[PDB]
Amino acid sequence: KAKLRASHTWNPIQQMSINVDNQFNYVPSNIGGMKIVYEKSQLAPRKLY
Amino acid sequence: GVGISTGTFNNQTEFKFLENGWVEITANSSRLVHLNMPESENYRRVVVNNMDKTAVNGNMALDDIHAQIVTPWSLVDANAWGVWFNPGDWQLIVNTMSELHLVSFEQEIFNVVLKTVSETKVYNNDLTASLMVALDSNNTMPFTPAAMRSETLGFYPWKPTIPTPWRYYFQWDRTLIPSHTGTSGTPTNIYHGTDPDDVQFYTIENSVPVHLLRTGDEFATGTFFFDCKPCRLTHTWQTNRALGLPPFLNSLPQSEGATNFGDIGVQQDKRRGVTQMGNTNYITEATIMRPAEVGYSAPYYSFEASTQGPFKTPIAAGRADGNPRYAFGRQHGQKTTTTGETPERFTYIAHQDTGRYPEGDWIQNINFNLPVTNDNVLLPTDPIGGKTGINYTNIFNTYGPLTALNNVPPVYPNGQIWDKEFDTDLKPRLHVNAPFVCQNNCPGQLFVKVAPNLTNEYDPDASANMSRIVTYSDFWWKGKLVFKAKLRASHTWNPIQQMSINVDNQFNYVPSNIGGMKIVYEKSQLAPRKLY
Amino acid sequence: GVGISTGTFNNQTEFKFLENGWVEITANSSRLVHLNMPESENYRRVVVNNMDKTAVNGNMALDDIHAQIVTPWSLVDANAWGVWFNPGDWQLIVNTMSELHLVSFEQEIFNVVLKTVSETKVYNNDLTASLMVALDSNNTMPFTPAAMRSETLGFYPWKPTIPTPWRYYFQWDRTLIPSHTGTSGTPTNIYHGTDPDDVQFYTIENSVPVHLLRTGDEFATGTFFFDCKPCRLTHTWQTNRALGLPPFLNSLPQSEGATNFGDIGVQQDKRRGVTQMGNTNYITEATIMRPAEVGYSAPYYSFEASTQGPFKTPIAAGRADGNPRYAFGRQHGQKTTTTTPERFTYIAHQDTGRYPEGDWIQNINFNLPVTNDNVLLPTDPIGGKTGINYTNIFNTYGPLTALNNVPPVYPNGQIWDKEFDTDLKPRLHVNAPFVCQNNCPGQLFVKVAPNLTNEYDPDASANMSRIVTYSDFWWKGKLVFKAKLRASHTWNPIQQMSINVDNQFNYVPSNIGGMKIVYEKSQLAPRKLY
Amino acid sequence: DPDDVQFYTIENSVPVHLLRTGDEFATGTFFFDCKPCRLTHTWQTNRALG
Amino acid sequence: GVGISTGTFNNQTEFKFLENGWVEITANSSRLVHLNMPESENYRRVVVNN
Repeated sequence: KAKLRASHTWNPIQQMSINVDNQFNYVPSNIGGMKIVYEKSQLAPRKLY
Repeated sequence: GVGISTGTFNNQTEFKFLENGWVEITANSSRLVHLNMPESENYRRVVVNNMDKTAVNGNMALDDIHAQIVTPWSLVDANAWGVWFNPGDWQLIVNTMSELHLVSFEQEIFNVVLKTVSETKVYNNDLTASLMVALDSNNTMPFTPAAMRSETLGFYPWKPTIPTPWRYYFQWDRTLIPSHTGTSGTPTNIYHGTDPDDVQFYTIENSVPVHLLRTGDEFATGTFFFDCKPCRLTHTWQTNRALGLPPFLNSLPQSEGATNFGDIGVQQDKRRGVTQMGNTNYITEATIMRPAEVGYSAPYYSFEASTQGPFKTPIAAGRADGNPRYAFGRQHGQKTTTTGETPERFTYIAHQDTGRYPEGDWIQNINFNLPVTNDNVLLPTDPIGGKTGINYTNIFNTYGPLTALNNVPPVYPNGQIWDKEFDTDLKPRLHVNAPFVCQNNCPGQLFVKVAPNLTNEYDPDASANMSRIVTYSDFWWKGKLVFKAKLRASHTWNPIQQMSINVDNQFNYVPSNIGGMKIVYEKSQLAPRKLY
Repeated sequence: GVGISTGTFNNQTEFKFLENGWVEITANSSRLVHLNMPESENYRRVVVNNMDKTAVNGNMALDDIHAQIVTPWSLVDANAWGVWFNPGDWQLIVNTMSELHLVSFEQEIFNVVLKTVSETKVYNNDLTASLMVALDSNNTMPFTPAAMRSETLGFYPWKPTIPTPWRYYFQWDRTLIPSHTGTSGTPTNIYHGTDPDDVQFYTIENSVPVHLLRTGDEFATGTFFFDCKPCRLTHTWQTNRALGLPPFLNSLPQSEGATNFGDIGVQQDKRRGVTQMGNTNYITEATIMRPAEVGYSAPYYSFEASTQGPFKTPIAAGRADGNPRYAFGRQHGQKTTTTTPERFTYIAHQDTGRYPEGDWIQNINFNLPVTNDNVLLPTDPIGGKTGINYTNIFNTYGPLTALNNVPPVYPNGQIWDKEFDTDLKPRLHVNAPFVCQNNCPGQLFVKVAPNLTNEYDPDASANMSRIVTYSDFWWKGKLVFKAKLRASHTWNPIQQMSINVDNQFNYVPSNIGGMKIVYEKSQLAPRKLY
Repeated sequence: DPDDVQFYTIENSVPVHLLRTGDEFATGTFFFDCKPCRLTHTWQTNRALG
Repeated sequence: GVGISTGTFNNQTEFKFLENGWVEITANSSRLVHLNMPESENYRRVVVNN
C-alpha cells in the first residue's frame, strides 16, 4: 500500500530514466543474456525541518 | 465599499484522485495585470506594406502585407501551458499521466485599482472612473489566440503582467509574382485594396454587453465546459517497417556482440508472404504488404498563393521542416535579466517519429528490373525543371486514404492549449497549433479597457483627438482550468524515458543571484505507445 | 366530373415563421407536361464512337465514345432550383436567410388527358387507353439527374414542358493513348467491347410497379423526408494569411492618406512568434504558423484514364478553371424569343481558391535571397515542355485542409444528389449543395401505352403498327425547406442582391412576350472562418 | 534509441495457464463490431456516372 | 483425468436462416496442432543486417 507524491516545489526532482548509457542493461543480448542493474530507491527530496 | 477586498490569490495545482486511475488536476492561476489607457480611443484601419524589403528579388517569403483594425481594447488571454502548470507540475503530468482531458475553464477579475498621474510625477487614486470589461460568450468577435504571437499572460506568478492590445485582420487583396535573384525584370508586386463583398468591421461596443467595474466590484466569468477529445501524452515509435510479424530467422547468432548478426535463411525470391507488387517474386521488408501508411510526405517549403497573398503550407509532422520553432520574450521563458531585443528560440524536435526523411526516397519504373539502371529510377539527386537544388521530393505528396497520423504534442511553456474549430462545412482533421480543438463553442475571450477619463474641457466638434486625464489600471485576474488525466501502467520489462533534473539542466529551474528566472522548454510525449 | 379538374394548379410560395427565427418555405410548383409517344417500343443498346473526330492527333479531350441503353420511357425530373423559385423568392431567400435545410418533398400527377391524331390532321381524344406511370421508390434504377444535361422541367410556370427521354450508361471498355499535334504516328485508339462481369441491363417493367393512369384518376407520392446537413448561404473570405492575431505595430500612421502605410517596428529576424520552419529565424506573415490550411492546390486540366476512357479530374474550388460553366436552352433561362446555348461561368464568392502564378517551392536550406537553382517557379519547364509548370502536377491536399461546400446555382443548379454506394464515401459532391444520406426521392418515369392498330402481329420483323398518339398532363410538386434568418452582427452593410439600372430590363418580359432568368449569386453575405 | 525501447514478455503481461493431459482452456466468446464487408463490385467509372 | 476425453472435433459449417433474408454462417474449424519445445528458453535480441 503506497501513497502518490505531490509537486510541492517549483523545480523538478530527480527521476530514474533510460538514457543512451544504460540502454542495453534492460534488454536481452543476442544469445539470451539478461541482467538486472541496481536502481536507486529514494530519489525525491523531502523537507526534514 | 472601497476598503473591502474582493478575492484571494491562488496558484495551487491541486491533484484530486479518483477511482479507476483517474486524477482531477485543478490548475488554479492568478496574475497582476497592468493596463494603461489606449493611445487613441478610435478604431483605425491600418495597412502594412514592406514593399522596400519585398521588392528585392528573391525576398518573396518576407511578404508582410496585411490590413487590420487597430482597436482600443486589450485582450486577456490565458490560453498557454506556462500560465497554468509550473515545471514540477509538468514533470508530474508528463511522467505519471497517460491521457489528459480538458474539462472546464473560468476566470474572474477582482481588486481593481485605478490611478491617475499629475506632473516629477504625483500619483492619485481615482475612485470615480471604472475599468471596462467585456466577455464574448457567443464568440461573435474574430478568434485571436495570443499564443501564436507570444502575448499571453506571463508565466511567473510573482511578476506583474500586461495584456496585449487587441487587433484583427481586415480583408485585403494582393498578388506577388515570385522571382529569383538576377531575374530579368521586376515582378508583379501590387496591392489591390479590399473588395466590398468581404468587408467586416466589428466593434466590442455593439457586439458584447460591456460591464463597468469601479474599485469596489468584481466580474466573474461563468464556467465553460469543454467537449474536447483526449490528448495523448505517449508517442509511437513504429514506422511502416515495424508493423506485423517479423520474418522468421532460421540462423540465429551463436556468439555475443554487435558484429554477430542473425540471418534469414531463405533466398529473396523464394520467400513466402504478401506483397502489393503484382509483377515481381521478391518478398523483402521494403516490398512486403503492411496494413496502412504511418505518416506521409508533403512538399516541404512550398508556398501557395491566394487572394490575400503567399503563405507556407503546414506539414502535420516533421522529421528541418515540420518541427515548430518558438520565439518569445522575457515574460514567456527568456531569462528576465538578459539585456537585448533578441528573443530566445528553440525548435521542438518531437518524439512522435512519424515524419519522413526526404533524402531516402526514390521512384522506379513499373517493370522493376532489380539492379536499377539510371534511366529507370528518379533519385532525390535528380533535377526537376533543370533546378539542381529542387529535386522531386519538394513536389511529392503521398497523402492518401491509408495515412495515419498523431495529433501535435504539447509544447511547454509556450504552446497553445485550445484552438477554435473552423467555420467550414468540412473540418480539418487536426490543428498544427494546439492539442485540443474545441468543437461546438470555445471559451469566451475577455476584453478590457480603461474607461475614458475626460478632461474638464471637451468639445466633440474638434477635429483633434479627445484629451483625457492620464490613467492606468492594475487588476488581479484569477482562473481555474480543470483537467482529467489517466495514470500510466508498466507494460514492459524496461523502464521508459522520464524527465529528470540533472547536473546539466540544474540551474534552469532555480533563480539566479540577481533574481532572474527562466522556463526551459519541455518534452511532453515521453513514454512509448504501441501503434499496432 | 371528368372534364372538371382532379386537383388544383399551384405555384404560390408559402413562407411561415417558427420560433427562434426559423422559417419554413414551401415552394409549391406545377407545370404542364407534353409527352409524345416513343419512337420505338424496345430497349436499344446503342454504342457511340466518334473515331473520326478523336483520331486526329491532339483531340484527346473530345472523346464521346460510350454505350448506353436507350429506353422507351421518359423521366420527369424536377431537381433544379429554377423549377421551384422565381427570381423574387430566390432574391429574398439569399438576402434574408443564413442557413438552408432541405426538409421534405412530394409529387402528384393530375388532369391527365390522352389524344390521338387522324388524317389534314384531325385530333381526337381517347378515354380508353392509358398513360403509364412508375415511381422507383426503392431507388433500384440508376440515378440519372437531368440537371447535368439541362433537361429538367421548364422554369417558367406558364409555358408547357417536355420530359427528358430517359437513358442510362451501359458498361464499355476503351483505351485512348494521348498524343500531341505532330506525334510521329497514329496512337492506340480502339473500342474493346464490354466485360461479362459488369453487364447490367435494367428494365422499368421488371423493377417498379407501373400505374396505368387514365383521365379522371391520379398518381400521388407519399412525401419524402430528407435528413441532409444544412447548406450555408454565406461565404467565408479568410485565407490562411487572415487567420489569427495580427502583429502589433510600433508606428501607427500619423495622417490620413492612401500612401501613409503603417509599419512594424521590429526587424524580421528579431520578432516573436511561432513558425513551422525549424532552421529559419525569420518570422513573417508568410512563414508564421496558422491553425490549418484553407483550400488546396490540385493538378488543373489533368485527365486520367481508366477502363471507360479518359475524364477530367474535378476540383472542389477555383480562383478561370474550377468555376462551373453552364450551357442551357430556352426552357432553362435562355432568351425565349431568339433563334447556340447561352452560357455563364460562376465566379462565386466562396474563395478557398488558389492563384497558380504566385506559388513556388524553395530549398530546405532557405538562403533567403534565393538563387535560381534553389527555387522552382511557375515559369520553369517540367519535362522540357514550356507550357507545363510544376503547378500542373502539384497536390497539397493533406490532413490539415479545410473546404466549403459548393454554392447553390440559381436557376440551373441541381438541388440534391445520391450518395455513392461505395464503402468509403467522398467528403462532398461538386454538383449539388445537398447529398442524400441514404436515399433520394424516387425518379418518376412516364410513358404512353401502346395504341395498336388492327394490323399488329408479333412475328413481323418490322416495328409494330401503332396509331399516332400523344398525351398531355400536368405535374405538381411541393418542396419544403427550413432556414435560419440572418442577423446583423457586423456594423457595415453586406452586399445584398438588388435590382439596379443595368439589370432591370432582364426581369420584365419583352414586347413580344420573351423572357429570361439571369444567373444569381447565392452566398452573398460574408462569414467568419475562425 | 532509448526513448523507444519496449521489451514485452509473456510471463509479465498475461496470466499463463498450465495444461496437463486431461484439462482444457476455453477462450470466451469475443464479439465484433465491424462494418459490413460487401461481396459486390462497382463497375461505374466517372465516365459511367450521370 | 488421463483417459477421459475433453472435447469433440468439429468442422461443420451450419447455415441457419433467419427472417428478413439473413443467414447466420457458423464456421467451425478444428486442427491437430503439433508443437516442439523451444530452441532456447531465453528471450533473444537479434539484428538482421544484409
